[PDB]
Amino acid sequence: MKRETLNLRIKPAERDLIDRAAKARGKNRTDFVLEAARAAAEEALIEQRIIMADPEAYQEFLVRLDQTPSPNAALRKTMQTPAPWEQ
Amino acid sequence: AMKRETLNLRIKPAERDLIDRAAKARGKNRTDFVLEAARAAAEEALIEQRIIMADPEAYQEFLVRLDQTPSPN
Amino acid sequence: KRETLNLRIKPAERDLIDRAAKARGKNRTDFVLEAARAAAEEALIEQRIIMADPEAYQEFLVRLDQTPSPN
Amino acid sequence: MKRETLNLRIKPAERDLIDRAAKARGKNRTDFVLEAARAAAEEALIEQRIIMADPEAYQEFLVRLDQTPSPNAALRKTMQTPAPWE
Amino acid sequence: MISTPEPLHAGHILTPFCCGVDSIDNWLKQRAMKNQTTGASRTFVCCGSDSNVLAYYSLASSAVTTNTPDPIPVVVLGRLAVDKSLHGQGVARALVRDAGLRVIQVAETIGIRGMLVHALSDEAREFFQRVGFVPSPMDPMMLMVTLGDLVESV
Amino acid sequence: MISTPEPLHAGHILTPFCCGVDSIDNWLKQRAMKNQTTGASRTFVCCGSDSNVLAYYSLASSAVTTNMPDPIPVVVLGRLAVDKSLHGQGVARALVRDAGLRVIQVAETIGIRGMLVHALSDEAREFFQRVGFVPSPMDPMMLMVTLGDLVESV
Ligand SMILES: CC(=O)SCCNC(=O)CCNC(=O)[C@H](O)C(C)(C)COP(=O)(O)OP(=O)(O)OC[C@H]1O[C@@H](n2cnc3c(N)ncnc32)[C@H](O)[C@@H]1OP(=O)(O)O
Ligand SMILES: CC(=O)SCCNC(=O)CCNC(=O)[C@H](O)C(C)(C)COP(=O)(O)OP(=O)(O)OC[C@H]1O[C@@H](n2cnc3c(N)ncnc32)[C@H](O)[C@@H]1OP(=O)(O)O
Ligand SMILES: [Cl-]
Repeated sequence: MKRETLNLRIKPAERDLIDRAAKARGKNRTDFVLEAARAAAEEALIEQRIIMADPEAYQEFLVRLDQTPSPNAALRKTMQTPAPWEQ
Repeated sequence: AMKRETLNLRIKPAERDLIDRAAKARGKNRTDFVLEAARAAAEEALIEQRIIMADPEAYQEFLVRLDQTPSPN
Repeated sequence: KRETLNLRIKPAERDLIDRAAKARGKNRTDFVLEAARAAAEEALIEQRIIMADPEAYQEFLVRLDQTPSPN
Repeated sequence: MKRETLNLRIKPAERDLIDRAAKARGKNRTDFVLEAARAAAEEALIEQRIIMADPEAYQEFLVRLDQTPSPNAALRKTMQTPAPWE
Repeated sequence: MISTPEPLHAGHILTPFCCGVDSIDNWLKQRAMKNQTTGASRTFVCCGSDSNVLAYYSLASSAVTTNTPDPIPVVVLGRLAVDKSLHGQGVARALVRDAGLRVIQVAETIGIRGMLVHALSDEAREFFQRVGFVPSPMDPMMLMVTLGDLVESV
Repeated sequence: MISTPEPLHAGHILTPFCCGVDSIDNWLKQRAMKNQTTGASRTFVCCGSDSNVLAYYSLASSAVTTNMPDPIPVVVLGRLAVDKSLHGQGVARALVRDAGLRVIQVAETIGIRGMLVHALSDEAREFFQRVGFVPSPMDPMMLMVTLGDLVESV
């Protein structure tokens, strides 16, 4: 659809191992690689124990943490709306 | 110059952007992030086929027997 | 133009890393730096959140599981 | 038994993160990096679920697997020596 | 009818869970129980009539710091998903509230200063903005609520 | 007196274990119980008077392949170590025998054809050769015993 080509430099032995694994899974080569990359990417992002900030971003972060508490309308609705399981 | 050997992916830009964020977080280039993820998934897929999914019942017996005390003769 | 980290390494230690890098399809430099990065993140989260106060950390874990009651 | 220099191309931000972690552990920079690499290397080697052989090495491996059973003296002594737990 | 969020255990039935994002369905079925036992993250589930998970989210402790100071402890809201059967009915928003109340009740123990979430798509960012998260200065796809805003929001 | 090798569980005391290789001591204390529960590997321990581990080894299922022929199932002998208190007395050799007898009793379930071990140093290679392992054609630091040699050895 709105798809770009990504051309990745790969050793032929590494390509052949992926083709064997895709075959074993009954998957197309592209789906095997993209599903593996998607799963690894969400894991890499979610499980960051240390989140590194550029110095300017870090001080703004600190400013927001210390700021006078002013919870937006959306957050107020989220935290005050009883859950479906509270009855 | 020797040849550069390529694996060609059609990727939705939102999927590419998620990999770039994950690679950044890991201090890896985009290529290495994708190839290392594919290598790890490929080894997993191949060991699971040959040893678990060729016979799931044989695999469970393997696990059971591995814990039992070895008693020669 | 190239920034270096300088290691004195016993050849037997270097040979073990080359075998491990080979097994992973990584170059030697990437294997060592990725291992150091992962260990560094672990060392820093363990200091600030567990080892600053181990007893506070266990209470954190206890309280996290308890059912939230706003009222 | 002698010491070799390894000079590794590193982004300064990556070097500074290692220095912070070494500091936190009361470790020298070199020990923090080498201990992390040693631990990761043993894990990488032991946890290999699929071990890939060069084709010539692979067929020799299969030849040895199929060969007439010929256990060496060391293996015979290992398997026939009763354990300290009797 | 959907149970109160409780910690995931081995008695919970995962196989039928479908939120419409394969990778998030797969993580529950393949990685969640392993994460729960190793203590990498803490996963909370809602169940229906037969101990079947209809919804889940994960929390983990993390810290923010700057380049070249003590890192700032945060709770990271990880994966969050609702069975398609329950979409459009405030369940996900109620899971975010559940997470927010956990963050409040634990915050003082190790000095949590807020809750972060990594938006994995423009859809997720829109959803997270829609229930009260705001973009962080670090990254527009990393959203946040301060502990101050959370406490005052109740 | 040293107990029969049994599967590692949470009741085993790990902290005092010292074999003289830091990384191998650390793995027992930091990673072994997590591995045991996730099923990454199976760890077996000998204990002394007070449920203190005096010795351990791990086994895991693996496969050898080339290039697409069917990979050969093998058992990998992982880390193996003895408390320094017990060195030079046949304990490690007895652990290798214990491993070999496990490999024999499980081999026909999934067609294990041998046992491999990755020598992590020249010292470990010497030790593994000294109890009957031989260099593989794949790697001189990757040693093996065939199931045939094992069965004939008993
Ligand atoms: C990114 C991470 O780390 S977690 C990943 C979470 N995102 C996913 O893609 C998971 C798959 N999807 C799902 O399971 C669900 O559709 C969710 C979690 C996105 C939403 O679940 P629902 O229970 O339908 O949301 P809920 O009914 O509580 O709606 C609350 C608000 O979110 C909005 N919302 C619901 N779905 C979406 C969506 N797909 N995109 C944007 N906003 C949404 C609602 O319109 C509502 O806003 P409003 O009150 O201003 O109208
Ligand atoms: C590579 C891996 O998977 S882990 C690496 C191996 N383990 C380690 O390095 C951990 C630290 N070391 C140890 O725990 C122990 O010293 C071990 C495991 C190497 C050996 O423990 P021990 O119980 O002393 O061995 P044991 O008494 O059973 O001796 C068996 C044989 O090995 C020999 N041996 C013992 N220690 C060593 C050694 N360090 N190097 C070489 N050969 C050795 C013995 O001489 C004997 O052979 P022999 O019949 O010719 O006399
Ligand atoms: Cl090709």
